[PDB]
Amino acid sequence: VRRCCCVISGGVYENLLFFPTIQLIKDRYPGVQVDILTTERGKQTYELNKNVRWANVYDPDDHWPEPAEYTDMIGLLKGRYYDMVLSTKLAGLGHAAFLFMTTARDRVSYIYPNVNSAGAGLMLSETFTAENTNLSELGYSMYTQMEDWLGRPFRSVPRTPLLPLRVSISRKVKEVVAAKYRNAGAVTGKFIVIHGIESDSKASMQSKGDADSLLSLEKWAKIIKGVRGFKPVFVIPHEKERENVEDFVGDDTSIVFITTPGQLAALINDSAGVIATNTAAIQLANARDKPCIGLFSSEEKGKLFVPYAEEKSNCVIIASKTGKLADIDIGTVKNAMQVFE
Amino acid sequence: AVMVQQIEGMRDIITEKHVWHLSDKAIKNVYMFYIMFTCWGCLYFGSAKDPFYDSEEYRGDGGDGTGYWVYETVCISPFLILLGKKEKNLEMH
Amino acid sequence: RRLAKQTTFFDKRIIDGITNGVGITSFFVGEVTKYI
Amino acid sequence: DNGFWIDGPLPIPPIYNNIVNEKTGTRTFIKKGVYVADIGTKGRMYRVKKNAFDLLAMEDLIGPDTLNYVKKYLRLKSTFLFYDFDNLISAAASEDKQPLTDLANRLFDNFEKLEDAAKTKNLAETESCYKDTKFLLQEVMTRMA
Amino acid sequence: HQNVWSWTINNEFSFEFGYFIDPLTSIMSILITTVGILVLIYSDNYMSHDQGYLRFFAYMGFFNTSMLGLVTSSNLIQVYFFWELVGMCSYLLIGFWFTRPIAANACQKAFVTNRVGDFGLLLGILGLYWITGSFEFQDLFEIFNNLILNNRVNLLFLTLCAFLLFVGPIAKSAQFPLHVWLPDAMEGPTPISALIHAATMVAAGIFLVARLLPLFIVIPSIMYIISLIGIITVLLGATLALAQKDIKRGLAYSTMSQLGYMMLALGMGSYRSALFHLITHAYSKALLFLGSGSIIHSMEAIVGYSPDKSQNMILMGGLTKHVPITKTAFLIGTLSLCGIPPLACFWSKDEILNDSLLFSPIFAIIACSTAGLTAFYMFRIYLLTFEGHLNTYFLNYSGKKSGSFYS
Amino acid sequence: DFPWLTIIVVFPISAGSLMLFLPHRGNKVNKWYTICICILELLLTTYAFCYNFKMDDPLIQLSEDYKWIDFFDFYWRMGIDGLSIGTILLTGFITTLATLAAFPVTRDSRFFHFLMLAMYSGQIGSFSSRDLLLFFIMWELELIPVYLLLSMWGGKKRLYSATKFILYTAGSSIFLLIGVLGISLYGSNEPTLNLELLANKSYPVTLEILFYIGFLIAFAVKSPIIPLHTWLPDTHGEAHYSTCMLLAGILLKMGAYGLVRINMELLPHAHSMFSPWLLVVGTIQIIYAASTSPGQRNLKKRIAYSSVSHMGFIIIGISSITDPGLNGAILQIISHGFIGAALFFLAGTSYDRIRLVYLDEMGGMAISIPKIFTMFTILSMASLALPGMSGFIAEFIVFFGIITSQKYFLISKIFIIFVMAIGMILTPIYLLSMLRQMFYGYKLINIKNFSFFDSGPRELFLSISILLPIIGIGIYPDFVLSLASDKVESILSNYFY
Amino acid sequence: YEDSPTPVVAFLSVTSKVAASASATRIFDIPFYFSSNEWHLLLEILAILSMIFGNLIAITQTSMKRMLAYSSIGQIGYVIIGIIVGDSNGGYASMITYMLFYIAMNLGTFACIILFGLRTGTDNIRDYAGLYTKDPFLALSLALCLLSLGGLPPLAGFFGKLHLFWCGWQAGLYFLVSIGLLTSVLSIYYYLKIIKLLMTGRNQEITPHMRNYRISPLRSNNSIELSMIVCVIASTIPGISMNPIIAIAQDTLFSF
Amino acid sequence: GLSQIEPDINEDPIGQFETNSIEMEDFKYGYYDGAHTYYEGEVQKGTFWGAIADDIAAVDQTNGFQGLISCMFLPAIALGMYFDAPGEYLFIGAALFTVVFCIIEMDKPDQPHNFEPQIYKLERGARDKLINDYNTMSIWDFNDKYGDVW
Repeated sequence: VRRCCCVISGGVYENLLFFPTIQLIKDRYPGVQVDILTTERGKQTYELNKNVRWANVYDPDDHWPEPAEYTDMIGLLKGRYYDMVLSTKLAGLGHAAFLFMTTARDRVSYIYPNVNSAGAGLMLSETFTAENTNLSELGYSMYTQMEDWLGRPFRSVPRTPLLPLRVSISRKVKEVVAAKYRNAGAVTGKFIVIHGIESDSKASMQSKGDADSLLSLEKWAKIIKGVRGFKPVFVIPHEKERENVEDFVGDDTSIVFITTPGQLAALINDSAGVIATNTAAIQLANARDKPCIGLFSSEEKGKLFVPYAEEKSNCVIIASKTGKLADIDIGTVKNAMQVFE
Repeated sequence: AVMVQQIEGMRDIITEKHVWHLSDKAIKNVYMFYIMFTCWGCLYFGSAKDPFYDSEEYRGDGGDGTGYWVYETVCISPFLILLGKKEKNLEMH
Repeated sequence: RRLAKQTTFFDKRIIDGITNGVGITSFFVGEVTKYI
Repeated sequence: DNGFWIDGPLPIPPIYNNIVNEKTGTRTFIKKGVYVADIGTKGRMYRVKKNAFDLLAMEDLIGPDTLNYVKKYLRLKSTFLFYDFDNLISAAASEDKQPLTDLANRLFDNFEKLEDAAKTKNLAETESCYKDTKFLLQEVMTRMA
Repeated sequence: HQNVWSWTINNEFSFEFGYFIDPLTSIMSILITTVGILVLIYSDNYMSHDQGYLRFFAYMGFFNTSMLGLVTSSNLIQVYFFWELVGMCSYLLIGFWFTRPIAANACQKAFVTNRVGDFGLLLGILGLYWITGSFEFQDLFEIFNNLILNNRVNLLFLTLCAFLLFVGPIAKSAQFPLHVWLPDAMEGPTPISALIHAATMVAAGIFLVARLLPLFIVIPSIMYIISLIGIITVLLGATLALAQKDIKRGLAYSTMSQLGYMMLALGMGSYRSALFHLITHAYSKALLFLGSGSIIHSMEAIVGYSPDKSQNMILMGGLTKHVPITKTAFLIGTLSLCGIPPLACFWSKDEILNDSLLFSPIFAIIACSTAGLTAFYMFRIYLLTFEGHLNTYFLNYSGKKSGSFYS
Repeated sequence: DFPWLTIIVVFPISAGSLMLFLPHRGNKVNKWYTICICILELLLTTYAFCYNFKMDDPLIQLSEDYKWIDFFDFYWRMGIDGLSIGTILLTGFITTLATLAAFPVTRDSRFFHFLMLAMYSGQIGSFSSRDLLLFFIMWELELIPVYLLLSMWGGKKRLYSATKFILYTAGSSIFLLIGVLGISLYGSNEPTLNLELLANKSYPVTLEILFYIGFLIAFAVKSPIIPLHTWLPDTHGEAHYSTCMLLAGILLKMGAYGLVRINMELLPHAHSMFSPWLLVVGTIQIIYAASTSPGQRNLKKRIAYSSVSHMGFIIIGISSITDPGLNGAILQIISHGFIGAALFFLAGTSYDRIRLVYLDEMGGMAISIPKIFTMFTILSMASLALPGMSGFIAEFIVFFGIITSQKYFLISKIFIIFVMAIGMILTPIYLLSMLRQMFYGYKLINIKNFSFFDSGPRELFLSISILLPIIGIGIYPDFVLSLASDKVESILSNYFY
Repeated sequence: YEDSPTPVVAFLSVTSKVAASASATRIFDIPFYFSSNEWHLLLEILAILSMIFGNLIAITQTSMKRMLAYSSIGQIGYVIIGIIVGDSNGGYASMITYMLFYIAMNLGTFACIILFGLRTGTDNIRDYAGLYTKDPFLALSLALCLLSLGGLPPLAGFFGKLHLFWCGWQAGLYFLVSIGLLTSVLSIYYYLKIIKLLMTGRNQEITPHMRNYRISPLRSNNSIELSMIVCVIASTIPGISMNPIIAIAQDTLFSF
Repeated sequence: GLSQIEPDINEDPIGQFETNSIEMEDFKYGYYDGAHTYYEGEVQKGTFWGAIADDIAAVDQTNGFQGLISCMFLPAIALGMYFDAPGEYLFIGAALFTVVFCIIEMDKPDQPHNFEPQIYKLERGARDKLINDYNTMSIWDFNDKYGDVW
């Protein structure tokens, strides 16, 4: 192939985890101008990719889009003259016809376990039935079918990981986030980012399959009282959380307002510690070798979203003993003291 | 031109009725002068210091004169920073 | 305001939908009869 | 004839047995479609006065390169006068009927000659017909008042 | 005098733009010009500390142009013309201070409401052209003496035509259906409170109804409709001005209740007393608005610049001790509305209630009751503005004041 | 005497054809060359008009015919009616101001200004032709140049809107071609194409109705009649200002021209059959398009559906079988040519300054750009059918044509007047909502760091020079009615008997 | 027409279809004027299906010679409307002048496709993005030939389709002419789909098979350019100058 | 705008109909709307002729000759009527006016805002089309960044 789309869905987190798949694609065929037809807040991840070409905004899960917009995007994908679709939108006919109207050589999608996925095999060269119908709930990997078929042993090795989630920031986002925490009282090497705050905001970057993923504030007040201050910067998803956090944990506690995942990875890259819950920030911390802890609401969910905690040897995983995101708040402080210094 | 109107209700009316119309030729004349004003204004105000479409605010960022220079700018300069990021990773950043 | 939103719904979805669907159907029958 | 939008020929209203036409044809200032209202006989008597004063006070309109607006104003106001005299003679008192319809005939032939004078862009014939049509318009106003 | 010229001569239009000099023209012309000159003398200093100065006077002069053309109008075409231009000038004056968004909502609501009246004036003058074929103020007066006696015209069409013709004056004179544009007009200037109402523009509807009374006494049911709309809005305009915190909104509802008095007089068939009450209200409440704006510009030095501070009638308190000529002017104005015979205006309201009680017993004692309510809220306004302590520099209330007096 | 309309029409194409290569690789030379050609063409139009166009004779003036193909009997029939010279002057004026506003384009301005001149010739060729088939020649010769402008210049999803426009207009111009094939072949003995010869035929109703539908579905997309108007919020709303001010100024009004030219004097009886339905469709059109306009978050699409709303008065005045109806329709053609041209111009300049498309954002900007604000406000008043402006007297003469109709009775007329008069309530709603969104208000972040440039003198001349004939017609409406009332009398002579 | 070379694609498609329409008149009017009802019905079925399906496949192909082959199918389906009409009610002269137009505006298209392949080597349609910036002459020639094949301005192919649809409408073949018009619009779509590419260009939609165009490494002032500009002029002016061509084509009445 | 980084999505799409303006709680009156600014004593004179000529001189690209002919063009038509009725002479004169204006608007400065946005890289003053007729500096292909530094 030379031109390849991606009709990925979900938001920040699902499109973030697709970066080893894109690196797999460019590792498979030498020069590919990969495109992305994602939802909003999916484009914002694609500063961190150094591989791709357009990265539009479409919201593929709309299911009754604007017919002007729908016809325009069908014709746009026709005018870009692709060779491979790689949907992972998890839909069948109706959307298989959408991938079929693109003049594509290799129509690839995901397919429901249910019925809304019949008649799709007619219009797809790969079927790739998935699980749970809530595809982010499958965990970190989510694409082992698509990873194992893209690059089957036909001439050489698959090479299905290449040190998965190598995100990369540029100098411009580094300078603007440097100004954003330099407005706070942080030093460019010695601070700790969080990105876990109980909120009602779509900049939380969580998942589609996780519900109770974001930790509270008075629980967080206990966590931030139990921990020594290594300048913990606080990453709010919206400005209405600023005064709320300053009411709970204090006025001296620095708050950095970040809603962009590229800005969030730039804030990771200057940090020295990460106390993220199950958001994009765990994977961004595992990118560029930052020591994370990775809070979760379940040990099993933590294994599904981090299967590589034994590999990086810094992301010492902590979850809740029950479900419902209520952990011990003690031993996590202990190994936060252990690994961050 | 004087007409005395007798209406039983209020009072008598002394209507004037100066019926007139801009001469047929004068409509062509006002068209002639307005096409002259259009001519003069097109030439002179095209020969003017046009303060918005000269500066680095418009011509600097994009500014080809279309309506999509903003959209191709914010759709290509992220591809420019992705290209610069790949070329940065090509020398191991 | 509700009438305006309902009326632009009827416009963009189901009378612009018919006109866009003519071209959608021509694309679809072209892609099918290409691969038949 | 389904109530709303009578359709097809789109007729003009006829003449109720009156000799108010030219008799070598009907009349040459008939504007095709105008809304004369069914007010009443005193209403038509007053609107004869009003439009007769309009064609009376057509003074400041007459001039060179203006004859077409003279012709359009004449056709309009004389079509109003035509339907109003048609209703007045159509509701006449059988002894006022004949002198007023003879008055209307000798007014309308004067309108025909003035319309032909203003139609051929000839100003001298326009004014030479406008003199005694000003006489006859004063005559019909002081009859209707 | 009906000095008409020609405007379009192509077909059945034969349109005119002439100038109809009745005594109503004289009353309306002096009513526009005197109030406009005094509001311009006022507005030289009202806007003297405003960055927006000359466009306000462009709107003022173009409004005076439009309203004087409205009152010197020989046909419903020109009434319609300058009517909609007056509505545009109302939009421009209310959304003069365009940077504040509550004035944006105010001017949009104002122009849309004026267009709901414009709607009715349109299909009302078209209905009159279908019933008459006139498009002139001359011939309507001599056709409506015998038009209802005909068999082709319907009485239902005439009464619905006259009601739609009355929908316009509902929007201008802020009558009960279309009244919600008037109290939002406060967010613009105080001179436009003195000129959009208590003046020319709410007198546009009064001018229109009193000009068309020779074709409103003829249609039988429309007179009762005008009486009904007036008697509904006089209880609305009275009860609204009872509990207003704002000075300008309270005087606006007072203006709306007096305009309801004018429409109640126009529903009496009173050709004389309606116009005289129009004159005395338009010279009284205009004085009241200029006194209110003098109160406001005096309060600007106390509270800074804010309408919830410098227009709030509650914390005005007392200004007799400070601004005496404003007190005397505002007091003569509020006694001109309270009905004091020797040194104020009472004979207008005397003629109103005298023409009211010999008409129908339902409409009369409630009109006198609203007159008592009108005296009540106007004296409430006068006491909350000028009589008592200041309510803002009062040592029981302001803590910065107690910190400042005791050095 | 002189080949007047031929040297009118062929001069912008043949004079823009001297941009073959012309090695001047900025926009200066071809920019000033094309504004020179457009001024010369406008002066040619005025010189043919003021000195050789008799405004009294309701017949074919500046008549001219050539031979082109003997088999079709296809001539180069040129000639102006009273209903045509208003549109020709509107064409020359608005397209000359369009290429004036098209100065700061610099992407591929050679090909741009060449297709500007190609449209500027093809439109006058459409209005000036006294032939059916040459009207179709120029009806599709106005299609590919404004496609190439629409797609390569201006708009976010301009590719979709450009292809939608070209396919929609082609798939209706094939019905126009069906109509001209029908009239030319099965019109009468001796198959001809001259409209001087053709407007005097029998055409029985089972053939005239089929002809009328074959032209009504053609013209119903171009004057946007609400079963067929989907092309317009994309075509106008996703174009830049200089192409859209002629797309809305003069390109929208052909078809409505053709509904007067072809569907009213060539086919009178089936127009009398279907104008009862076109009246109801125009009344639904005004309310429908005026209600779709507050539903548009986009700025420019509100003006597009505003244009659809004001075309309803043209459809109604055409369907009003009256001199005031048809004359108000011609007046609304010229008036809303100015109105739509100036509004889409100011919307394009407002997008160039503010760089914000929708109206949930782009709050109070009137303190930032007060010249654009005052011109856009006054032209909104011109759009409001508010007096001292031509749209007022246009819609009021349309109302007067309704109320003085011999076709319709009172049962219809009350409903028609009521539905149309709701439209002049709905039009303030979206126009003042646009004004209070993009101009009224105050944003705290916008104080001194941006300090946006105001309207320059060029764009301000554009806005004032469109505003002045609107005012000059809104105070003296005989700048339109007097050049066409004789011809409208000649039209309605065929209807009232 | 993928792997077979573009000059013989041109020559064989155009010459095959003109000689096959020659035979399709010749062995169908003289020995088959008795079974002309079923003859017209079979040609009407094949014509309507050809006009629909050639122009409806040619939308959705990323190749250039394949969708040209389908456009040739659609234009031969236009020629069959001239085959079905007799000599009388609109002759075969329209079919003749449309074949003249078809040769003239199709060999120019294939001349441009040959020059994209004598300078690049590829035939992929997505390589066309950026031809206007590199070679405005070849882009102008190809765009004008495609607009002649579609027929928006007064070029040759518009008047050829007009003469065809005229003769079909005069013979009463309404359901031929209407389908020919709808598929003419459908041809206009994929033609202006091509003209999007060879006019625009955005510095990465251009292909590395396009950016290194190299007009200057060329043999000489070639005869490809001469015949190409002759085909461009023969796609432009004979629509304007059609009356001598119709005058020389109507005098073929001996076909019987 | 520019947005070298990707912008923050508005989490609160304030309303489909109401404006993007601040509410009355945060609206400082007088200093925002200008209704209580303009304390005079800081404004300047130049009364109505020292500020018309200031504005005309602010926005103008015209020399002595072109510009004098522009100022005398419209009185030459205002004297085309009321002084004579020449006929075609006005149209021929305005045609030659536009022809000589377009020839004058083949200006010696070429002003790089007249050029493509692809021209804007750096050092564009050393680009001299202003003096070099038949330039032949093949840079307008716009497909690869040319170093034209010679």
